Amino acid sequence: MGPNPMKMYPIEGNKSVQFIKPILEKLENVEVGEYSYYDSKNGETFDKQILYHYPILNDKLKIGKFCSIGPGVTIIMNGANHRMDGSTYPFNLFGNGWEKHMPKLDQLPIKGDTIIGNDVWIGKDVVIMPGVKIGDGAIVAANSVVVKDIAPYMLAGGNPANEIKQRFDQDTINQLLDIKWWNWPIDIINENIDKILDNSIIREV
Amino acid sequence: MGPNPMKMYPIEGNKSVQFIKPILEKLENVEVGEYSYYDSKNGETFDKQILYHYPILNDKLKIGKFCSIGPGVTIIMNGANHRMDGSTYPFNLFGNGWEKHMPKLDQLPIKGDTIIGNDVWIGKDVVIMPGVKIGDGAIVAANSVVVKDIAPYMLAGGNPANEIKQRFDQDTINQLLDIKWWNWPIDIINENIDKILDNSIIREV
Amino acid sequence: MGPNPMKMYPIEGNKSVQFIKPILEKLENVEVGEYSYYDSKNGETFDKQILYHYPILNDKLKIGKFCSIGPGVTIIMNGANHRMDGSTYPFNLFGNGWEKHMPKLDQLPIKGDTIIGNDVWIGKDVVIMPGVKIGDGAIVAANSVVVKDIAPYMLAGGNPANEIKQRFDQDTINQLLDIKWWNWPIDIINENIDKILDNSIIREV
Ligand SMILES: CC(=O)SCCNC(=O)CCNC(=O)[C@H](O)C(C)(C)COP(=O)(O)OP(=O)(O)OC[C@H]1O[C@@H](n2cnc3c(N)ncnc32)[C@H](O)[C@@H]1OP(=O)(O)O
Ligand SMILES: CC(=O)SCCNC(=O)CCNC(=O)[C@H](O)C(C)(C)COP(=O)(O)OP(=O)(O)OC[C@H]1O[C@@H](n2cnc3c(N)ncnc32)[C@H](O)[C@@H]1OP(=O)(O)O
Ligand SMILES: CC(=O)SCCNC(=O)CCNC(=O)[C@H](O)C(C)(C)COP(=O)(O)OP(=O)(O)OC[C@H]1O[C@@H](n2cnc3c(N)ncnc32)[C@H](O)[C@@H]1OP(=O)(O)O
Repeated sequence: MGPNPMKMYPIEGNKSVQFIKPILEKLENVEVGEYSYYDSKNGETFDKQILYHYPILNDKLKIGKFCSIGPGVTIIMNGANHRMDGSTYPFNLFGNGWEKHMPKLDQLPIKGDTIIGNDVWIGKDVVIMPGVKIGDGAIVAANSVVVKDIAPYMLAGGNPANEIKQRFDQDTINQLLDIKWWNWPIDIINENIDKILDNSIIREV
Repeated sequence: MGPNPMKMYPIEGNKSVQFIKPILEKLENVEVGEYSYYDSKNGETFDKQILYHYPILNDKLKIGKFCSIGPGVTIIMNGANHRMDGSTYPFNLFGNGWEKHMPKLDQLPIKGDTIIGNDVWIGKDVVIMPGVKIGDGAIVAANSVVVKDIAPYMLAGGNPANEIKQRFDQDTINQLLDIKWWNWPIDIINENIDKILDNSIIREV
Repeated sequence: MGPNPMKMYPIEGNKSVQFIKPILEKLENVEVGEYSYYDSKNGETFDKQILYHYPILNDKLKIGKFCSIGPGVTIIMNGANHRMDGSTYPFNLFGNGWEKHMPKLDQLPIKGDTIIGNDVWIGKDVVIMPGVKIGDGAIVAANSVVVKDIAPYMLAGGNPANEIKQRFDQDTINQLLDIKWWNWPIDIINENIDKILDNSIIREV
């Protein structure tokens, strides 16, 4: 029961809402969660929202299951960082003799992989910078610029985004993180969708 | 004197500057002032700058008059709020049996109506979140994101937007909030525009 | 050795990378450094990125040499401020008798000149407000909004953009702000690019 997570467009007669996993499974250094979707801004597929991702750099992008991603969201990978131990001007880029000054792989600054947990909600037009980690259950307010990691089930926003408030009490959150319902076989998930939606899934255990 | 506030396009040989009342009164749950205008960013009419406004949630939008609205300014109504008591994933939205979980009105969080006073100036590309009240005579810096209320004659800006400073001494402010020149027939505002542009209407009155 | 600074497009066959100077020289009240380039977002020339710049207001824009300006960057000049001693509403703009109230120049808030130092890197979609100074060797994080000055060799970011951390120890900077390699006769620079790229230039000079 439910949609088919392998369909590019699960909603029939709708080419705005798309399932990410299908779109990005041909990609290298990219992992996506089963039911995570993207609500297109101008009909663009989400692969076009991932900027500066070069396999050479080998930075990997991970997105968990059941993620609600708003339109315009932009994931900036490590491709666009400039060498900064000195002048940030890319001489090597203009040839005519400057090609020799090509940077060395271990000379480019790499901030790590971008990892997004499960059940995360990302508002529209959010910009996620490199090497950022967003824990499960997090909610990132629209038009935010995520520069540092976000703790699970935290409400974060602004530019630079900051943790505004905890979604639930420490306890509940610990429970939830431990429970990990997004990691259940669909049959079960399908049966408690309501409790998952009202957070009582905890109490039945 | 002055243009007829009922004219969509006040200035001739110009489909860029538009009086909003005319345009937006073709809408449910929207109240617009008389001389409030919108400076188009690419020709688009302002009604298109209002997102997720669904009559069913019954949230309304009100805009005083003599408001200067920069281009690209965006208003965000309650139509995009996800349920948050539990998981933020819109199961119901995918059908195929998940429809049953469609959230009940009393379950979606509605932050309230969004109210923007008179003589309010909003910079370009500003984003306004739901249920936010903005004060009479306030200036909102370009590129701000308004998540909380702003007091009258306050200068605010940032992401999130913060009150930066007051525009005039409390005294002067208390007065203008008293006089409310914007509520006067135009035949009158007409012969004081000068005492209004230089804040001297406070002494005539 | 190196590309010709008088070429709009220094990279044969490429219409995205463009040297700012040969493009903006035709404009009055604009000063640009020789090797400063702009990475076009959608193929547009940089001049489209400078807004509300009226010669009459006589404000000027200044960009040093060897600057790496990113795509989408937007520089806003002073033709965008409204009078603020009274109402922020532009009565004169609508004419039909209101032209009377055109504001005199000394009445318009003019914040001053915008000056971008040398060897400065500005990330994508950074918006620069009027009358700001950005020091040499500074670095501005993408999606920032510059509302105030920025000391040299400072890494800044946010909205409002804030200085985050000095790129190097004072020592280095002082010598750096002293050597002024961007001011050297090219051919000398051609022989020290490597030294400039890793900051070892200090040691020699
Ligand atoms: C695929 C899809 O996503 S579908 C639709 C597209 N979606 C969007 O754009 C979703 C965005 N929704 C939001 O951003 C919403 O602002 C609040 C994130 C979900 C979103 O929090 P709420 O539960 O309602 O909290 P609330 O309104 O009370 O805000 C709490 C505090 O945070 C502040 N706040 C709100 N937004 C921000 C922000 N971006 N940065 C910092 N603080 C913020 C408030 O000012 C308030 O201040 P206070 O605690 O000092 O009094
Ligand atoms: C339809 C139409 O509106 S027509 C044109 C389109 N218009 C626009 O984009 C309008 C935008 N104009 C602005 O945003 C302008 O920045 C200042 C809002 C109107 C706009 O204030 P000013 O009177 O000139 O104040 P000033 O320059 O001195 O700034 C005061 C302080 O606020 C800070 N500031 C400026 N912008 C911001 C901001 N967005 N957030 C926080 N602080 C800010 C300054 O850094 C300064 O700091 P300090 O007090 O610690 O020293
Ligand atoms: C022409 C061209 O430009 S080519 C490509 C187009 N380019 C772009 O978009 C370039 C943008 N690159 C960046 O913005 C990059 O974020 C960091 C500016 C260059 C860019 O700094 P780094 O050396 O790597 O520093 P680092 O990652 O450690 O960040 C340091 C601190 O600043 C914070 N930070 C990062 N971005 C921001 C920001 N915008 N505002 C405030 N703080 C920020 C971090 O959270 C961190 O916090 P902490 O000190 O408390 O722990």
